[PDB]
Amino acid sequence: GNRRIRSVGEMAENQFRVGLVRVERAVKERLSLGDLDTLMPQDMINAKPI
Amino acid sequence: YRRGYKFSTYATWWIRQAITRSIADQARTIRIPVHMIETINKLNRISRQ
Repeated sequence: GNRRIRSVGEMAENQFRVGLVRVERAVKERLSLGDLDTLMPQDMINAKPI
Repeated sequence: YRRGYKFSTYATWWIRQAITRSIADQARTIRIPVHMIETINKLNRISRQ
């Protein structure tokens, strides 16, 4: 009862979230700075860290 | 100063250039001249585009 497993979706979720944050840094940086009307959402994205 | 602008902008240009080239000069085992570098950055951007 002190002891818990870890299957995959747990760990997948972990690293995925990390990639989301790797992007999120740039997200904040490019949110506050860039133009607002015209900056597409995928004009911000780089899925490579993910 | 007689240009009357914020000095931030001036030194931003200057130091941007300095760093932008110093990373390119250094930062590898092999030196890679800059024509490669600019071509490579074009690639990195339009890849994603």
